[PDB]
Amino acid sequence: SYDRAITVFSPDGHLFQVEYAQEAVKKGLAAVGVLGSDSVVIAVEKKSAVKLQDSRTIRKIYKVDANIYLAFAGLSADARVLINKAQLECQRFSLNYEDTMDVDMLVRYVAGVQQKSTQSGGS
Amino acid sequence: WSPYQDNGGTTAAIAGKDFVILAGDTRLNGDFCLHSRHDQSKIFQLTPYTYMASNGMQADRLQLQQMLKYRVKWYKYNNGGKVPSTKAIAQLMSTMLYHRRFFPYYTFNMVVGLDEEGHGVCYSYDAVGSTEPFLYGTRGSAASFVEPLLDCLINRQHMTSQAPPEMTKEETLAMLKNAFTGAAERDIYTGDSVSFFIITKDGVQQESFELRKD
Amino acid sequence: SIMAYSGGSVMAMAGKECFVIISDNRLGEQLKTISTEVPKLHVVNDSIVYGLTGLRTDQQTFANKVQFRTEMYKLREERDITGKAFAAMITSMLYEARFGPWFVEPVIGSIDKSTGEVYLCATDLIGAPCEPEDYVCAGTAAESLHGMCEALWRPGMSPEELFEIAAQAMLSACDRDSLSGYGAVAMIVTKDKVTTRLIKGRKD
Amino acid sequence: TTTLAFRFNGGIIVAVDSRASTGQYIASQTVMKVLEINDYLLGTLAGGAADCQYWERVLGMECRLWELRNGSRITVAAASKILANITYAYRNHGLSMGTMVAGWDQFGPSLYYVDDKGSRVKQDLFSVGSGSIYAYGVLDTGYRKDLSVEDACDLARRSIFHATYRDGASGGIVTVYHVHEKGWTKISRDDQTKLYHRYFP
Amino acid sequence: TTILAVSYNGGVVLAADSRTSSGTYVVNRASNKLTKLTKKIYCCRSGSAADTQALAERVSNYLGSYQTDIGAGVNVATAANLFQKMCYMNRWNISAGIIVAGYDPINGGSVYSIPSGGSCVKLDYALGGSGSIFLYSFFDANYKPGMSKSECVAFCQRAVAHAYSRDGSSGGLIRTITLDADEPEDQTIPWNRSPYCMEKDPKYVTQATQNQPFSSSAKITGNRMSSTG
Amino acid sequence: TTILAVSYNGGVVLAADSRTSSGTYVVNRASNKLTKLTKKIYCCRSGSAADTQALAERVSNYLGSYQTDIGAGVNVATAANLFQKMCYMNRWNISAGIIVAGYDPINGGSVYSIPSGGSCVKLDYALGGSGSIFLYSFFDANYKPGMSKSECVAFCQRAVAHAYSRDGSSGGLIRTITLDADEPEDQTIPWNRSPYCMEKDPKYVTQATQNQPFSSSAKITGNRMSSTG
Amino acid sequence: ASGGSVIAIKYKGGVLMAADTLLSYGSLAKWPNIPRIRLLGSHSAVCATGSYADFQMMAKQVEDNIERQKMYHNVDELSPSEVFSYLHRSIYQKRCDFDPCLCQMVFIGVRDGETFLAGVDDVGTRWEDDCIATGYGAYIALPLLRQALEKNPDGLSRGEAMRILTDCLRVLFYRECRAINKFQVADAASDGVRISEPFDVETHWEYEGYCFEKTAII
Amino acid sequence: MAETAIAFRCKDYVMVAAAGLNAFYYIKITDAEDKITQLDTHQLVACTGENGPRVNFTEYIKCNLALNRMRQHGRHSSCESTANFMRNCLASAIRSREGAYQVNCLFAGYDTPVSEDDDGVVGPQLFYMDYLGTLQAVPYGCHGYGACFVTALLDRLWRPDLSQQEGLELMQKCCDEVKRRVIISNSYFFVKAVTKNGVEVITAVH
Amino acid sequence: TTIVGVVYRDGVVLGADTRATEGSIVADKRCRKIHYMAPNIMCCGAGTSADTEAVTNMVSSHLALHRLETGKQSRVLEALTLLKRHLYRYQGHVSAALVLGGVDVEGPFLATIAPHGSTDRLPFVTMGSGSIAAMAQLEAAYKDNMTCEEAKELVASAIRKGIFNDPYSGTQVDVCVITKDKTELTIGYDKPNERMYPRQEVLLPPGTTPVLKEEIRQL
Ligand SMILES: Cc1nc(C)c(C(=O)Nc2ccc(F)c(-c3nc4ncc(-c5ncccc5C)cn4n3)c2)o1
Ligand SMILES: *[B]([O])([O])[C]([C][C]([C])[C])[N]C(=O)[C]([C]C1=[C][C]=[C][C]=[C]1)[N]C(=O)C1=[C]N=[C][C]=N1
Ligand SMILES: *[B]([O])([O])[C]([C][C]([C])[C])[N]C(=O)[C]([C]C1=[C][C]=[C][C]=[C]1)[N]C(=O)C1=[C]N=[C][C]=N1
Ligand SMILES: *[B]([O])([O])[C]([C][C]([C])[C])[N]C(=O)[C]([C]C1=[C][C]=[C][C]=[C]1)[N]C(=O)C1=[C]N=[C][C]=N1
Ligand SMILES: *[B]([O])([O])[C]([C][C]([C])[C])[N]C(=O)[C]([C]C1=[C][C]=[C][C]=[C]1)[N]C(=O)C1=[C]N=[C][C]=N1
Repeated sequence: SYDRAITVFSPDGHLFQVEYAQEAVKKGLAAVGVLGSDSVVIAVEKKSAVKLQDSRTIRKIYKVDANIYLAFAGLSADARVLINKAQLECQRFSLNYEDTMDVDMLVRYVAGVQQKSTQSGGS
Repeated sequence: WSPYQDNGGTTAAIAGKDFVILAGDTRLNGDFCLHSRHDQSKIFQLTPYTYMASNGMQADRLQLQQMLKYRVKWYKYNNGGKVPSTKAIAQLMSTMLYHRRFFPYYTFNMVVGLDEEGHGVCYSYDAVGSTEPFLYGTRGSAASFVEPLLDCLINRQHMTSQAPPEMTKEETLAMLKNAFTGAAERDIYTGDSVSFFIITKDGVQQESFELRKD
Repeated sequence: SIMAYSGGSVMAMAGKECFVIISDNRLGEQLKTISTEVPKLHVVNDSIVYGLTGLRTDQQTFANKVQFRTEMYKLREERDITGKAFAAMITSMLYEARFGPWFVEPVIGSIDKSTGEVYLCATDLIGAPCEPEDYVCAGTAAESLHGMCEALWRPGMSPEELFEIAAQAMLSACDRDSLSGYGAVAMIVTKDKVTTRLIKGRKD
Repeated sequence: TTTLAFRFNGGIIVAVDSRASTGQYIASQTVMKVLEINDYLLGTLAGGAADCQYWERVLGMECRLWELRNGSRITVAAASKILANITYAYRNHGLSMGTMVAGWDQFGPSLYYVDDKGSRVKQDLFSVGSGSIYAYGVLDTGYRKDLSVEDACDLARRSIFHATYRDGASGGIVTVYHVHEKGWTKISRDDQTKLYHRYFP
Repeated sequence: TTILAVSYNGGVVLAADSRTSSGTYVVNRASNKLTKLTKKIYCCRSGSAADTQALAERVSNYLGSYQTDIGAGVNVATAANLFQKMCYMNRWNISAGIIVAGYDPINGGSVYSIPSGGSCVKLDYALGGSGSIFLYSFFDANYKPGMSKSECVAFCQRAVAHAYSRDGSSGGLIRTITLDADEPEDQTIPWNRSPYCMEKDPKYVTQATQNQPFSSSAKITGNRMSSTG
Repeated sequence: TTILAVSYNGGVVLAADSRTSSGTYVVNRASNKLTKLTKKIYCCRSGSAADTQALAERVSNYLGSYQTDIGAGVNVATAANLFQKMCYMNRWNISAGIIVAGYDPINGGSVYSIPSGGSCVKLDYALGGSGSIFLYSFFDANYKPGMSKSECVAFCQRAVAHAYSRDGSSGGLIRTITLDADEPEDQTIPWNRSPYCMEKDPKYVTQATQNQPFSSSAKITGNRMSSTG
Repeated sequence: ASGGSVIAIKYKGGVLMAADTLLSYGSLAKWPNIPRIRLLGSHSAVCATGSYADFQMMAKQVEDNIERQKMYHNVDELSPSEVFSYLHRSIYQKRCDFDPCLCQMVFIGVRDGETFLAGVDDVGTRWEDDCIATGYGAYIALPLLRQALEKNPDGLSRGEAMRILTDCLRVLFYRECRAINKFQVADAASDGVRISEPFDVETHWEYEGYCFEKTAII
Repeated sequence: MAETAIAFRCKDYVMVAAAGLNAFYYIKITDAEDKITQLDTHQLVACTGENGPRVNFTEYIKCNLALNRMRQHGRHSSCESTANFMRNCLASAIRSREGAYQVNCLFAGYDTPVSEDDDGVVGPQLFYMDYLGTLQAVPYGCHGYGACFVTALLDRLWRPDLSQQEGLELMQKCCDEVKRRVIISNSYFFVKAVTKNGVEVITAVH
Repeated sequence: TTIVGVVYRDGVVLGADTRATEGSIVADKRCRKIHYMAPNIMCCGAGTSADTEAVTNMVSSHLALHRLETGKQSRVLEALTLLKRHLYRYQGHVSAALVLGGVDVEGPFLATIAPHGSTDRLPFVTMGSGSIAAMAQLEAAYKDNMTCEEAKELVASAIRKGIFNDPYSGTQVDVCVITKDKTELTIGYDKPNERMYPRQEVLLPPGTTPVLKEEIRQL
């Protein structure tokens, strides 16, 4: 199939397709999360009060696990595909290990998918 | 046509304090005939300190001796010339017998070598790789003759008497000749001549011995 | 198999003017111990002692027909049965039932009271006569006993030192057999006396 | 092979034999029936000798790789689920292994049992092997939850012994472990023939 | 099926019967077991009627694709190594006894017998089929090598006729063809003009005296052909 | 085993090989398959060596007890109904092909072939054994009825020699005997004076060119007999 | 098509190997005029007991291996100990593919003094001796070959090793069913392998206990 | 084998117990069927097996002991003479037309001196048997699926000097183990005992 | 088993081995396989020790019982007829291969009996498992009218082809010469396998095995 190398190195040791992917996030909606003693809050931008959006309220922060939730920033079509990989990984974990997945485990999987798309042909 | 065939013979080893004596008779035989009397393909050298001594089927013996031969060479190339120990080879043996579990070898194996401390330890295997470190071991057709004999004179059990001192290389060798002269009398698939290997830290010396020709 | 259903090994060695015979103490049903204090030996007179192995139903039925025939031999002929006549008698019993065969393997040891010659005999289940001059052995651990007896025997043994070889041969072979063990009962016998010894063994 | 382990107020005690027989011939008498997986888990072996020593070495590799990646210890509920998914995947491949895992995770103890067919059960009291049926009746008579550490070591050493005495496939050297909160310790290691002249002098 | 191929000085003479029979019933009594590979190389064909037909037209397409790319004539040893390659790598799945005989300008007349085992043997004459076991002692006595073309035709027609007289599997017509430097000449003689048959063999005319009349003596006087006498 | 019996004007000529073979090994290479029943009636003997020996000496004791009570000579048809009675009521337990041939003053020379099925057929010539299937096409071509005694002996010796040349079961000596109004004359010719063998057959002298030299052409030039050339 | 028994022996200076020129099919002896002794390269020769189609494809493979290694590169020809080793690893590969080379083989070879004599089975067994026999010559002819190597440990000459093969081929004609009296003998020496013209042995059938009246069952 | 028989002998009594379950491949027909047949006034046998051969073997044994008391003027034979008569019927049936009896049984009895000249056995008798014809005098014998649970229980707790009540609470432990581990529902166990005064049907342990 | 026989100038010579194995292990090393039938008839035997001994003793007592009636020397053809009718009426279930040799008023009689009941009267016969290896020695060195010494050495050199090549045979050569007048039976004629490396003889002192009870019964 098509597997030409896209993410290559610059003559200054930079990855152009990664530095240009970060610019697509810097135009995305701002999302802020802080860490407390007994609670975690995360707040997103929720583009506008369009008045044409559905009266059924549409959540931006997506549910990934029973206790682990996710908020993103960037292309909203790429993030949906990324979360359905992570929502598929939680059901791989509690089918092979009988345990609730830790927070640090799910982030090492999603960061493993982000890095895997930076070292593939055609991707 | 059946792809399995027992080729007789027996191998026995007794390990001492800084040595192992390793023996195996030279006799190849088939369906009802006698193929040869001088097969040296029963005990194989892997490293200068560790041998393998297998018997059963002669065809799958030579294949297992070569796949053991090159996994030692990939060990020696990838570790900067470091020769593998007996414990490393005998766990390599125990895994490869299980990787072919559903079309297995008709071999019965013994990995025989010295420790990192210098003491000799023999291992034994079933057809699928059940390992155990032990001080002796006897495989082959005459195993049920010799393995109870080595229980009675090495362990020193059921005898209300004080323990003898440690066995030398010579008193172990003269003991092990009494088993192969005992297996040549009562086992029809065993015995033309038995070859003794004496594995010491200053190289290996090699002897031969004559059994009954019938 | 039917032959190794009950367990138990009986052997005998020949000495200078004596012989030994020794059985184990186990009765079983293929893995489980039924009894731990059951010998396999039988004594018919002061010269002949024989031991049965194989299926325990046949070990008791055949030994009733032997005692039916040995005591009828003593009523007809006014004399004790001899070793060559007893061994050739129950050789014929295992051959009459050749197609419905008994599952015993009798190990006969005997001696002449006046001459002093030992006579060993171990038939098969179909009655194959075989008299070695050195030793005989049958049972489930029989393949382990041909290694122990042949590497330790010599023709000129005293009765006290022949017992020490037969006892170390039975126990070292029963430590490798999972259908025989639990001690051993031996019987050394000369021209002058019969001595019956019970031997320590592993209770495994 | 006779192998039992039970759960009580104070931890888990594992007790085994040391005998491996190929039908009516005894192959060995010093077989380590307990493969320690790491310094807080245990695993026993029953059935096929190579099928157990392979996949509990595979299980000891997946537990070590857990600690490397996630930085913490593996639980026992995750350790058996590794062994049960391996076992259920090869249920038609003729494997013969029956293994108990025992350990102290952060939720106390747990004592499981895995078949060669993919089962996994959670109790406080097992006895596995061919001579297990002898080890139940002497153990179910004298078991209670609040035993002491010394009496439960005595009940385990005595319940293995009455199975080795009766079964032809069990025997040798009775090995007793104790799984407390800091790990496991080898309590005793003694011959079955020496143990007969203690219990019936 | 009785097939054979015999060499003379010029070329070869192929000979075969004509009968495919499903066990005990004659499905076809005018079969053609002489299969054309190229113009001067044929093969005899015994065994399974489907397994040997699929081999014969798979070899004949490799062999004609070879002849076009070469631009010359095909040797007989070339065609006999395409049956040996296929009858050996299918030897557990097919039932195929093939006799390959032909003519090439280099080696003259060649005969290759390829049995069911898949071996290849170059011969002077070959035999094949279930009816061939009658013809070994017939060729040991009555066959002399070095016959002409007209003598090998009348011999191989007389050879097949002794084979299907005793064999139940074989019968029907006798199809022969000669392959040499001339054009291939074929000939099919029927059953009623066959050179041998046991029904007109004058030593099988007298019936075996089985059905004796009820008589007073042990003197055997022939069968009983009437109810009165 | 190849056995046969051929009738001429005076009496009969019995002919047989000499080899009992346990499957693939020659247990005996000097067997005698020509069994005496009475002075002028013999039987050929194929199949099981024990099952046919027990029949042949059970018939021969009924047949000599009959001859004493009668006080005359035994007919051949009498001896052939004692084999048919025994080979039929034991046909599932024995393996017995018997050819009974003899001489009596009433009927002259008689030949009875009793196969493994247990039937009885009176013939002019009979064939039997595993090597007999080679001799049907040999007797269809080379046999003419009405030969003399000296011609039937040299024919039946030439007949058996073609049979055990191809058959692996048969071989060894050739034992023949003639049964007519004179004394029974027996003759045993060896292998090295046999009238036929394939090793001295001059058309099997040239080896089949299998082991070709490694060459530049397709011209077949015979086997390779040396490492240099 | 199937071959019969093959016998071989070493002498002082080379190796001899004999085999009948017969190719039977069950009991039927189809062709008494085919050669079974194939010679390999310039120093060695092999012959088989068993299926002929398996031998004809195997020896075609190992003859192509000797020449193409020698033709393409500037290397020496393979020794007999190295082409027998390729012959052994090719038969063992076929039984692991569940399609073996169903025949015993006898291999001879002499390369400048070093004589080589070994056999190989369909399974993969290989052995080296001073006397190899396969088929029913391993039962019949091989006991006669073994006593004549131990009645003189210095070695057999060519003249006395040819007497005992003829003594062994004579008993193979007596006691094997699927055999004829037409034998070829290969002779591998320092000059190379040389196959002889087919001969026969002198058989004795004239014992006085073989007569018609003694062996009769009346 | 689905139903267990448990018997142990002591200094002056022999306990027996046999579960009264009768089934049809999974369906409980009964729960109280007596499977301990009273042969003599001091002898009984606890046969296990299916109900076909079990009645027909015990009725042949019981009617022949009674016949041997008719023809011998009411003289009760010993327990070894009854046990050796039993295994003669097992051993002669495995080599017959009709086939082997599929009964596993435990013979129990008490030997009393029948006259002043009798100097035989005084103590209790307990014999293990089999369907083939094995006979073994044993301190305690067990059959069924739950036999191996309770034979190693009696390895732990049986003593030769147990009293009538101490062996009664031992048999209660023997019955509660079979209810605990065996999948086969054995709920009623029919405990009987043989003493110097004859047989007695113990009501307490069930 | 490697039983053989050879007809020489005046009489026959019978040969046998001594090894008897029960299932791949050597039961007896000095078994006797040349049996007694008559003062002029001996009989080698192969197969099962039960079936060989019990077909031989029944016929040899029947030949003795038939000798008191006739008062004459027993034929070897009547020894053969009693053997072949027994082995036929059990249809090969009595697994005994026999070699029968004897001398009568009609000369030496050597013949073999198969376990199915067939008989073959030959100058030299071999039976048993090593019969194939022993026949090849006889086919290479037999000739008519050999002396007593050349036939006794041909027989003994044919047993050793079954000793050193057949695993079911060995340890000795038994040779029995049958003449018209006498009969000579040697057992230790050829012992090619001696005892190499005699036994170390591990000494155990009397009393080192632990004994729990002992009971001595004087006679
Ligand atoms: C929770 C639980 N409750 C029970 C009662 C069990 C249990 O028994 N589980 C189990 C699972 C798999 C096995 F494979 C085994 C097992 N153990 C054995 N020991 C010895 C021999 C043997 N040895 C020598 C010779 C012949 C044989 C047959 C065979 N096996 N098979 C046992 O689990
Ligand atoms: B115990 O008897 O189950 C024991 C446990 C094992 C961990 C040593 N197993 C064995 O002894 C098995 C018995 C067996 C069970 C099922 C199928 C086949 C065999 N024996 C072996 O696996 C064996 C074989 N050869 C050598 C050593 N062990
Ligand atoms: B000849 O009889 O062998 C013939 C050769 C064929 C290649 C033309 N074969 C058949 O007649 C076979 C049957 C057969 C007989 C004997 C040996 C092997 C095969 N005929 C068929 O295969 C057949 C049967 N029914 C329908 C179509 N074809
Ligand atoms: B002849 O080969 O058929 C021959 C005829 C016999 C009556 C003298 N039969 C045998 O050779 C038989 C084997 C056989 C071959 C072919 C078909 C049927 C039978 N020989 C034996 O029965 C035999 C074998 N071993 C020992 C003794 N006898
Ligand atoms: B022959 O191998 O020396 C011998 C024949 C003789 C002892 C009657 N045969 C045996 O050794 C037989 C076994 C056998 C082997 C091969 C073919 C047929 C039979 N042995 C016994 O019958 C035997 C068994 N146990 C004790 C004594 N003899």
